Amino acid sequence: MPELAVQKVVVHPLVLLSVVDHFNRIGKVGNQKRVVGVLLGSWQKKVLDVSNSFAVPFDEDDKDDSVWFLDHDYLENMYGMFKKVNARERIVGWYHTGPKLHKNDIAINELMKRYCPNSVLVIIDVKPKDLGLPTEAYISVEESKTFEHVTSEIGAEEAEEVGVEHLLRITNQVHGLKGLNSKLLDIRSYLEKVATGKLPINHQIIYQLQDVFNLLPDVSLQEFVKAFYLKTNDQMVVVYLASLIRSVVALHNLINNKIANRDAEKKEGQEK
Amino acid sequence: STPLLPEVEAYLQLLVVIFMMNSKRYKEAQKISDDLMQKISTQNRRALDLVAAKCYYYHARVYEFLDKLDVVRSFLHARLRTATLRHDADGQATLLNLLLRNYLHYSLYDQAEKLVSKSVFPEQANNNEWARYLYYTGRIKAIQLEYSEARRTMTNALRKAPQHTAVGFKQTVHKLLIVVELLLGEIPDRLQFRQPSLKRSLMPYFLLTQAVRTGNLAKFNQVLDQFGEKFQADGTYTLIIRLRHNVIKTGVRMISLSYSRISLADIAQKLQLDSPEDAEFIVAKAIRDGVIEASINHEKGYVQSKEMIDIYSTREPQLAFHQRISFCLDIHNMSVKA
Repeated sequence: MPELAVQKVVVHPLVLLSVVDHFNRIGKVGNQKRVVGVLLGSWQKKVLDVSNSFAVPFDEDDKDDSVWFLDHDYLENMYGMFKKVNARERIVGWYHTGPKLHKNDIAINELMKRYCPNSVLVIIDVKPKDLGLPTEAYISVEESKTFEHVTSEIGAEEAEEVGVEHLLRITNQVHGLKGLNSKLLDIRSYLEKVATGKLPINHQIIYQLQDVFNLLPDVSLQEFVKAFYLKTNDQMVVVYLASLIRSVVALHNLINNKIANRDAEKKEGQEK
Repeated sequence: STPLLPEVEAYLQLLVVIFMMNSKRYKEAQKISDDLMQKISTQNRRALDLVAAKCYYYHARVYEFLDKLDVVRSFLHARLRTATLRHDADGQATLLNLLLRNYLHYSLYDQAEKLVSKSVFPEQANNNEWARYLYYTGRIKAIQLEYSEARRTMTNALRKAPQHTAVGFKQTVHKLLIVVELLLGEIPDRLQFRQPSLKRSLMPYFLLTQAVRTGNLAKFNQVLDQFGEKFQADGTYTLIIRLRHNVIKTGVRMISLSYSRISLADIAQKLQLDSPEDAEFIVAKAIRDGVIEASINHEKGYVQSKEMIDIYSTREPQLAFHQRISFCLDIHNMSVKA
């Protein structure tokens, strides 16, 4: 089944491409700035549907994280024109490129908060971090800075979907290993850090691992599984029995076809 | 092609005619065949569309009865060389079948091992065109005691061939087929057996099969004495001895009851009929073997065994599903082939 959540974000494919285009066109890139914009869209009962976006200019200092420049007024006037075009376009959130977070992320957030308590922050990188979905969404309010593993899926309107198409187990398994490796890197990292007296001293991180191990996996290993297994083969044995029968049934329908083809050919003179 | 065919056919007609019109015995027409056989010798690679087995074939059948015309081997051996292997394959393959027969009847099946090794070398033919190949092939394997393998080959032989000369050929295959069930020790139902072969002929095999199913030795000996002849006739004698073992082996198997103890005494009473008093020794062999398994105390005069209620709870059906799917699947691919 697909993953769903309390709040949910749907981000349109149109939106994503727009960021790709913004990064190359503004031509400011090659200074390695944050490419930031405001996201617009359609929201209802508890669904963010990101219907629209627009880029915002920004210039930040390249030797100070306290000194950055952004204009509010630009947001009102442009918003005003959008309201005039389509009134089904509310302020949902904003976007930042990532792939790392800033202190300053907190600073763009305070502003969007005012306009609506819920401001989604989407971390979008074209440059492929992940070979599944390379876009991840968080929703943040400060305590400190929170995050949320809110689903991201690509819904669409009728027009949007056709355009996409104009332009144009095994998958599971590659991803599965991937995930293992990401955690693996983190442990090696943790060991290093602890060795060299670096901030990690988080209780949570040890706590999650311990429980996880107790359970064990069952697509490998037998160690914890063996008692469960005894039941398991018996159920599988039955599914297979069913499968057998149906293969004969299929085979039979193929015989009917052949006999008919044979008859037809034979009487004709024979020609395929 | 158009001129070739009448000349050969005249030769061919010549041979039909001489049998009991220019003979009165099956050793006088032969003199006439031998001079005509020259023709085959003469054209080498100027042809490949031929049949050339017949002359040699008529000569040859007679040696199979128990007569002396063993000269013929020399002749077939030369022919396998004349065809290169890479040239004139289909005709070579037919010849190899007739040589293989001659050898099978009389002595050393070992020379067939080799023949088989030849048989799989680059050909432009197939060895399943005349089922007779399978029949010979089966006896070889039978001796060696692969009951299963012989079964496959024989059964494939029965497919796509009888509906004419079903008369003689089904009877020979059918007699061996029955024997193989006895040898394997797994014997099917009595209903089935009736309809194969000629009914009169079916009868000696049936008496034998029934005795083996009862699993009692004395009846097996009495019937066997009457039917010395069949084994002799066939040219496969070794079977007569081999079957003796099988009765006893079925008999222990037959007697499988249920309970954590069966008295040793009980087994011994049933067993008394099979063998005078060689009972425990047989039983021990059987348990050890792993066909059945048990613990015996002669001390407490009981046999203790394992219980089973756990069938269908372990891999034995898993093997079955896999084997069964496969049969259906080959034909499903096959229908598409057309």
